[PDB]
Amino acid sequence: SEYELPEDPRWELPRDRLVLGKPLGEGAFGQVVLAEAIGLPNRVTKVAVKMLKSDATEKDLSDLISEMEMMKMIGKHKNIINLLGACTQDGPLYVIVEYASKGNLREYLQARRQLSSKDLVSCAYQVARGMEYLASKKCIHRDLAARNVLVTEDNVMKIADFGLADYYKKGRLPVKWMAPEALFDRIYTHQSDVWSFGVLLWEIFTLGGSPYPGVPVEELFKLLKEGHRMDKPSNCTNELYMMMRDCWHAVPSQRPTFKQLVEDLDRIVALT
Amino acid sequence: ELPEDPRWELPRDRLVLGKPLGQVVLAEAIGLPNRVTKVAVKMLKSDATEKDLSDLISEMEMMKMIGKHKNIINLLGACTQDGPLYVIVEYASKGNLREYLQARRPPQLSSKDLVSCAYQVARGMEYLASKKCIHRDLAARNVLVTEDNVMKIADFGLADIHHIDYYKKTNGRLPVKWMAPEALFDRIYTHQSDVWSFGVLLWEIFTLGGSPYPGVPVEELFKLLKEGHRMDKPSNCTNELYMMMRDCWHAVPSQRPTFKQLVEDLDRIVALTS
Ligand SMILES: CCN(CC)CCCCNc1ncc2cc(-c3cc(OC)cc(OC)c3)c(NC(=O)NC(C)(C)C)nc2n1
Ligand SMILES: CCN(CC)CCCCNc1ncc2cc(-c3cc(OC)cc(OC)c3)c(NC(=O)NC(C)(C)C)nc2n1
Repeated sequence: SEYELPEDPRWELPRDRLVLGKPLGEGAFGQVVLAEAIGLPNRVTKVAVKMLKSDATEKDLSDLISEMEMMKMIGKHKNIINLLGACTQDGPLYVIVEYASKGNLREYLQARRQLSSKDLVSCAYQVARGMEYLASKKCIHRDLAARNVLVTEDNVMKIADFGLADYYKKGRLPVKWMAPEALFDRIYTHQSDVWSFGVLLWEIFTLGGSPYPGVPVEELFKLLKEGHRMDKPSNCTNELYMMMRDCWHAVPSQRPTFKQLVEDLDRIVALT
Repeated sequence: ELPEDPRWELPRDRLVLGKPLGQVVLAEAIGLPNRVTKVAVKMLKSDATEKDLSDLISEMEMMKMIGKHKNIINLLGACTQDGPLYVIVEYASKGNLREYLQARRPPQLSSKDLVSCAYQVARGMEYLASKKCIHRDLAARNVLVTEDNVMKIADFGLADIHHIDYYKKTNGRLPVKWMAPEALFDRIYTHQSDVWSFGVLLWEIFTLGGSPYPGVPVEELFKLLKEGHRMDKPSNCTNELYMMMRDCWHAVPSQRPTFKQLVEDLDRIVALTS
């Protein structure tokens, strides 16, 4: 709201206990910066702080608040970027979350082209867990992709942007991750996230590969309508490839659920 | 108007014309005395211009000079006198290599079959290279397969690089996707740019008739090419053959291997292939 944000003692962290740092990046909404929180009672923890940019509007604030509240409703899980604290009173809002020192999975996977066969499946399993969790919390990500997966210093995959309140905007095209029903019928479901997870799996087995390179939107919709499915990556069992194709099944009910995926991948990680 | 040639002429009555292939028609040639041989016959259309008759003759004369080789569609004869020009060439019952490959995809060909298929193409190309012939459109579509599974390169002596339409499709594909960057941008065609094309063809063998750059339009293809993009390794294909593919797509023309080299490597791999 305009003059003062709602109070919640549970999450509030005294601004003096937070020391803002080197910005991690930015976007339309606002801005994220590295920082150092104290006693989340006198030990410094590194965190990422999201906040509004100086050109923000009441709605931009309203979106950052909604994003914080949603993270609050959802709850904690090892495989998602968790809420750690918040400075809401007397000053700009600060959404304090977990810090992922190795950036998103795409960048992670490319700098290491050195992961093992178990590691690649281990990474896919952790992303499936987090999604199962978000799904058990009624959460529909709608933009699952390696970019929205962040990796910690200890290599823990963490789903990001799951609580975020132009088919041509890039520099890859996010529509390339979209389930046909969500892209044609605007039908966003937990199953559509399962489609996007397939495209993510492929990103894992191509070590940061770019899906449909050189293929513009109009062309993508055509391949989709023609039932075309990306080729099986080199270094990826026919089994893991069935899983990708499984997730890319036209009929959303026929695609596997995140719970099943977590199960299959559990097993596969063991048989790797 | 057409000069008779004792070397290749076959009496028109010896050519039992048959079913259309796609103009090329299947046909039976008696003699070539009491034996018939299945052959393919190229002839002009009804609305064929005098230019089309020039190219057709040219394609024949080019075939006459190039000589015979196991891995190319050889010339068998011609019906030039009194009537339509019939250019009788070898018959490939199993169609082109793309179809051959696709129609054998699992719901089969071995690894040695596929590697052996690349070897034969390379030999076809090598002979043609040894004879000063640059193909310009080497692709699986331009390789035909005989009943014995013999790979035969087609349309090598074909009749303008300055009149080619880039936005034209084939099965709905863009031939520019087989073109080397310098042949596409600088209009420079050499044996080397044919080597780039053989690399794309190699990629089609290992993807069982796979389409290069799905959904990628001409304008976007130039961009990938300018950025130095290279297709990914086909699944079920060695790092050694992917490497060969990669060497064929070497940015620098003078650095790509020659067909003579390709033939030596493929021959070594076939022998080692399971
Ligand atoms: C760039 C150099 N390398 C090497 C690869 C290191 C980078 C380290 C990146 N460390 C990091 N660690 C945690 C982050 C968390 C968020 C984030 C913030 C949220 O606020 C409420 C919610 C959320 O999930 C629901 C995630 C984030 N958000 C973000 O938008 N970041 C950009 C840069 C894209 C603007 N970035 C983060 N970065
Ligand atoms: C159901 C699958 N079924 C369809 C009937 C099998 C198809 C088998 C096709 N069997 C065949 N066997 C030999 C051919 C030779 C040529 C050919 C002709 C030339 O003339 C001087 C030169 C040349 O290269 C030097 C090759 C050719 N040419 C051609 O352009 N053919 C199409 C169909 C594309 C018009 N086609 C051929 N086809």
